[PDB]
Amino acid sequence: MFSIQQPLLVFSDLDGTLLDSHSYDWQPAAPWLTRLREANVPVILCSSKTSAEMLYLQKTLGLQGLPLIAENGAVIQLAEQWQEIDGFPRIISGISHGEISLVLNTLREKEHFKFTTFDDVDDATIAEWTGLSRSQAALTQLHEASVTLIWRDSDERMAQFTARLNELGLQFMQGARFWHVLDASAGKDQAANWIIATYQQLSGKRPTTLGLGDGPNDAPLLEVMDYAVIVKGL
Amino acid sequence: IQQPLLVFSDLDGTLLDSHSYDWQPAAPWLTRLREANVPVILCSSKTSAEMLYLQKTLGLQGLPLIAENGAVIQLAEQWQEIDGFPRIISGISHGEISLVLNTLREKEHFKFTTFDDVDDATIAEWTGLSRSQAALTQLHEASVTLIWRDSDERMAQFTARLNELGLQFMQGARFWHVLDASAGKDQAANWIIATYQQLSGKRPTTLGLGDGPNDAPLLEVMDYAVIVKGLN
Repeated sequence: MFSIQQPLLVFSDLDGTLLDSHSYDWQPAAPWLTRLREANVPVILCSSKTSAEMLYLQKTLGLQGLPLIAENGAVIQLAEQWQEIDGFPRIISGISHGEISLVLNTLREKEHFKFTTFDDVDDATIAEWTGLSRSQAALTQLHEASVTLIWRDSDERMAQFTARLNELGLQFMQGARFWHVLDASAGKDQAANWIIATYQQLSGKRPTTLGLGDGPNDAPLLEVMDYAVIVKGL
Repeated sequence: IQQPLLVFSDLDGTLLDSHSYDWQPAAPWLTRLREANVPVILCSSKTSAEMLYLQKTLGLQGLPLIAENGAVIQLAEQWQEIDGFPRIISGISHGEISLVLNTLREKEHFKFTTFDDVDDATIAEWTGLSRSQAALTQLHEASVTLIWRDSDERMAQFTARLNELGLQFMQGARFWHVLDASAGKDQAANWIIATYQQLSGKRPTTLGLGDGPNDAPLLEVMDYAVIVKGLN
């Protein structure tokens, strides 16, 4: 008899632990993550990276067709098998990359905040900044619902900048190396919540969830998990 | 330096006064846009001499422009620090193209007449321009304008020969143009956009204005693109 298994979901926010940095289309984790997928232990990649970058990374890890959380929760990729879910294939914040760029330029032109976004440079410069190839650097440039930037001003100028972003319905998010601007009402936890709720309605059964982070700022995502671990490579 | 807001205009025949002189209706408008720092970058199949003339009558002298289907790029006045200033031309010049074209005509007997093969009065007659403007239409830096006088089958073997030699055969409204195969209005536009971006430290926002479906390549690299048609 056909049966929908209780969902056992892994939320993975492991920048620079799980991936091989210099390595290519050939990820050491792929054989492993492939067998987990086949046993129905879905690994849901969650990241500040763009949808396009995430989707390519998902494919090289053997996880294509699974949900994922991109752009800090501003973009949610739906499972391949979720055709009937409102929002399929992808849920993007109503505040696009384009409108955020408009906002950031207005603030820069008028108030003279000092910063450089990923949009202000070519992909050879992003390749240099990130250590990616030109090609991966290109996908790192295709934001849908956020902007990545380097902040080049003082802490007090940053404070007046967050405040100004906040009153416009935007948040200013600190990642490992860069800052991110996106819809204030979006977030890795919010995205995760929605994904969990979807598995729960489809299956009829409460998902059990596991979050993997590699730092203290993974807290929001990890807070909503049943089980949460910080992992440290050797 | 402020965020660049750039207009790429490929609108010869909508912008320009059909009959008129050094006196262009668009000049006072475009002069004000230039003062507001909204540069209008003219883009054309027309020659560099022609386009520099038109640019000056339009109030736009000192701004970049795209001539000869991208085989010539005039740099901004203020770009003295940019490798290639004042003008970047394809390494395949008009002289070299003329050599290739004459070799094909003499050895393979393709039937065609270039703008180099006739006098100014005959160009004025073909183009409706005055003799003096026709003279500028005749100066090419990195391309050849021609009228094809052979059959379509002969034309197909001509494009192929040109392609093998690093050259493209590009149809315009009236005439054909021969130029470096690696050049384009789009390629030249990208380079200008990238230069504004390097000098400003900010992503330029770009608008393309064209007046037909033949303007696809240029309009394609723009953030915003419109077709404009004169009313009637």
